[PDB]
Amino acid sequence: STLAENAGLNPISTVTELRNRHAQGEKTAGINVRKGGISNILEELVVQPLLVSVSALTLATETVRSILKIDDVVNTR
Amino acid sequence: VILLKEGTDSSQGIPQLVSNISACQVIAEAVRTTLGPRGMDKLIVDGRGKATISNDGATILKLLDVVHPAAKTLVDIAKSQDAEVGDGTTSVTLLAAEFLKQVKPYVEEGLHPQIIIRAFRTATQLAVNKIKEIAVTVKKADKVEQRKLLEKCAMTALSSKLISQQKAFFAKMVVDAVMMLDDLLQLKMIGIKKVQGGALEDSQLVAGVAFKKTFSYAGFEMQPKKYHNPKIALLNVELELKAEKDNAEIRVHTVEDYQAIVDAEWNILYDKLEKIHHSGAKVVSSKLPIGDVATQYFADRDMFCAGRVPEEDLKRTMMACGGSIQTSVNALSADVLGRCQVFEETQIGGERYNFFTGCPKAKTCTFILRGGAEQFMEETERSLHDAIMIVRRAIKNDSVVAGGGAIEMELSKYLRDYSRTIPGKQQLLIGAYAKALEIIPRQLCDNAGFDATNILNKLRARHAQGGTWYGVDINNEDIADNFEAFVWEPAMVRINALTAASEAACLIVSVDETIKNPR
Amino acid sequence: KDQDRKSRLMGLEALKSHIMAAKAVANTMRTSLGPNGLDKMMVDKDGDVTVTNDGATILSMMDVDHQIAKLMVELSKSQDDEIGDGTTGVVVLAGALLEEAEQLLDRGIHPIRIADGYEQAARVAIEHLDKISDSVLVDIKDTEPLIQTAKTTLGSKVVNSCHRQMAEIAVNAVLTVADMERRDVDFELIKVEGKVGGRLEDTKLIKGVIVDKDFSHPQMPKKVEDAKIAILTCPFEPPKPKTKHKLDVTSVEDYKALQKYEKEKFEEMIQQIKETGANLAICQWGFDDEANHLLLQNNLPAVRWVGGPEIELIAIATGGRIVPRFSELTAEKLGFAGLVQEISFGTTKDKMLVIEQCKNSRAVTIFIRGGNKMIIEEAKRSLHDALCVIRNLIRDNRVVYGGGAAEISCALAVSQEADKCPTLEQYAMRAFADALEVIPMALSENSGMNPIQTMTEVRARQVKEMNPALGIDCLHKGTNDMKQQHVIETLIGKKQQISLATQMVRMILKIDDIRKPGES
Repeated sequence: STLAENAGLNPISTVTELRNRHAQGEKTAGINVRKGGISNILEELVVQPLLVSVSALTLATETVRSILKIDDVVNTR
Repeated sequence: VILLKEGTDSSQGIPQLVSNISACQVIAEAVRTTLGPRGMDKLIVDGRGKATISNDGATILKLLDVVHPAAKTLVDIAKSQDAEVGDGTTSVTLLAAEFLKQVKPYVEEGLHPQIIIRAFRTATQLAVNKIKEIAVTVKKADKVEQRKLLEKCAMTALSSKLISQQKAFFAKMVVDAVMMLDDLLQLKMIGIKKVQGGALEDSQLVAGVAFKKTFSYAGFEMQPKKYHNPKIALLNVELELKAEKDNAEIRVHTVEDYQAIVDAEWNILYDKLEKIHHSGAKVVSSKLPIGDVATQYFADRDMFCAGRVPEEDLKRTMMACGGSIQTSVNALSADVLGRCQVFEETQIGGERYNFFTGCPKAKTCTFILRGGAEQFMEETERSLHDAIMIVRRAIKNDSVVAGGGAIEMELSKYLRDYSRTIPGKQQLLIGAYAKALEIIPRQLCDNAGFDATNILNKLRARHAQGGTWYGVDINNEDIADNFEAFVWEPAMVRINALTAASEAACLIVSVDETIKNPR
Repeated sequence: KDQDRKSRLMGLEALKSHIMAAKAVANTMRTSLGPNGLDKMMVDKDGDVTVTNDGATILSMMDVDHQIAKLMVELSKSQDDEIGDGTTGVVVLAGALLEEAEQLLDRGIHPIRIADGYEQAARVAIEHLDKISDSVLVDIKDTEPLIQTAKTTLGSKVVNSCHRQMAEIAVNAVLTVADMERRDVDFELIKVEGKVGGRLEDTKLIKGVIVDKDFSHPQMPKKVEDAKIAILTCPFEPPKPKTKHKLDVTSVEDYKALQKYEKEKFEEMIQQIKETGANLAICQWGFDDEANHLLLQNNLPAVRWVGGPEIELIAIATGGRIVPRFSELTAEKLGFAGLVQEISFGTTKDKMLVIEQCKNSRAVTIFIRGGNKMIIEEAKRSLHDALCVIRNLIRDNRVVYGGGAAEISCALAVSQEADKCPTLEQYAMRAFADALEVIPMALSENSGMNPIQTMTEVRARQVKEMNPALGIDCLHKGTNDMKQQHVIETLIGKKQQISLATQMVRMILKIDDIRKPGES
């Protein structure tokens, strides 16, 4: 939704078209900012390794979990 | 001390025109979202506390009653539009304010108001000449029967609605209801009634006048409903036993006189009952309720009677049966009695319903609705009324143009390309006049939830390539040829809208001062 | 005119303000959902006080000046005619759909697009209810199971202590006034009355009409078995006016003369009763001691001081006519009935006129008894929904398992079908699923359980354990699977709930501006 916004597209209709494309298709569907629209990501030469998305969810969840487990902050001296 | 105004309020110049321009936009904002069939509604409340909910630009402006005088001019222009056309009040008010919005910064830059009027009078005439050029007459297109094309028009207007699946059934009856009238067509002549419960297919197409028939008094197992040539009585008299209107309170000091007083009070009902039979009225249709005793009278005399009829259905029967309304019953004669070929009580939906058929003055009909709720029938009442207007206007005028803002973009193209070849101050003004036409398709997209930017930009490209009829599709979020989709509007209606819109903007633009006599 | 001080509210803030008005009415009523619903205290304008948990009664007495709330109240007039009991289900579902819509307006979706999705999801859910439904009296008309359904309905009311007896009379009443094959039961033919004293177990069915009026004299015959009833406006005596006679007797010369004329009218009309063949003579006014003394000698019972609308109902029920004067009497204008009895109540002198037909009738009245008027009042409405429960089963014996089982099953179908709609209505379909869960999630809350844990636990049970839907055990019974608990709601009711709820959400969504002029 943020990529579609910066690419000059509708954030809702773009994300919506991808979910139907993903249920019917595969991961090839996505956003191509160079052309400004949905297209085959694998054909447009836009790819990243698996550790980026994996480490993102891992470190993000552990940080969100830590913020959730904090009940109060206490100062000392 | 010796002051010239002495409480007299008055201002003139550019601040007055800019002040009136902003007030004109406030009236458009109250009817900006009502543009289109799927437009948002407006709720209005009066001193009684009852709420009126409708997206009718004509009815909304009548209820606001704004005190600003520049707004009164726009509202008055809508009334002339109703008499001229009957619709297009939202387009005139919305489009007139758009001319004012675009010439607002030029007025502030010192451009004279009179120079602005010369552009509107010029661009309007050039637009009217282009409407008559692009307008096409459609009577026997490809030797297709007119009933076929008229159904495609009503189906498109009713598409994506509560009767979307059964739109074909409603399409046939709407065309058939219009075909049932005479040459002098009229929307007020046709009635639409609602019947709770049942499927959409069970909606009946009555040929004559009918009413809900809230009559629920005694007198059953009698009153033969069928009549071959009855005499229909149109009254507003109450024949109740102990009527709130008719009574006899005669105080006496004699037992024998009370027997006559109780009978005399009964005689008032009986004499009124006999005067109805004296003239030979087979069908008694009264506005006020009727008592159980009066039901037994005509039931024995082989005559029908049922009160609690609304005033509209009586007057709609007045034009149908060919008689007249008579509040009294003494002077009832053939001059007010009606006639029909078939009068029969029907039990559609379990409730009793009376209707006439084949009257001499049968210039009306009735549409019965069947649905699972009252709001499905209230929305369908006006949704079918739009299709009835579309079918009516196609019969009256065969010269039409593509709706959905298709002509507004061609005129925006022609006037913008014409303004380029006009040296002088009329260039920026005629171009501003062109850009103001794009508000009609822009709000049809906004009111429909679509992205007006993507459609109006894609639409402007198709018009530059040669598309003379492409416009906005309320159903699908895409550009479509409204001419091929049978979404048509008359060419004269669009002409009178621009004329009324330009005349309203010019009248506001020509104003410089507002004077107020203190009194 | 009157533009100054004109109230106005427009824009997207108005839609959120309209939603805030509907949520206030839904949050008020979601607590009174289910049999364990929390009651509501009503403070009448005249100083009276009452307590009840009925959704329709709450909306009727709720004095709301907001215009959006008044529309939600108007839906009760259309819903109670079909369902009767769960008007709360429509208001709670409507307020739930509006709350979830507020999350979609922030996303930038138009209100009409939200309404288009709910209408699409409603047809998905309404189509799902037709599949998982089950019949009771398919192809045969029977009275055994039909009585059992109403017995669970009255259990939700204060009359639960005497719920078993009133169900049988409810089936005979509807079957009497109309046939199951006709599928046309009219509430106008059905009437309900009652009086303080006794208990609710003394509820009886009177095939005909009952009016709280006594005979002309206690010495009259207490049984008119023959079917000849006269219904006059004046009594069989010297004619009198409606207010006061004011006879002028100057001296004894006028007394002996007028008494002869008066006594002649006493004998003339009292003997006219047997001329026309009428045994019972019902009259709007009372009889004099001279008249009742002659009625006794002739064995002619008569009723006194009968009310205005009471005289109308006796003519309709007995099949007679409202005779204006004795001169218009005839064989056709005499009413019909099988037995007329005077029934007192213990030590009270009510002595209501009981007109029995001694056969199957077309109109039946329901007499209620109890130790409190307000419990009798709530007892009257307890049968009104039972009439709808019976009327709904007569229109269609197909039904769906209640207790929240239907709402949870439809939410799964609406959620799966949302994947097949590639358009902005998809978010509204998912919102329709979450809004459906508020009804069962509200039942568990009103009973004192964890809502979400009880909600999702029944979801996975509806997906993993078995395909038949399972409800919530809000009454703290053994377990789920409300089919065993015999808690089953009608199919037409659930369809009208989702329909009227989607309509009420559609009407509020397409409204985007309210205008009203203030006091100048």
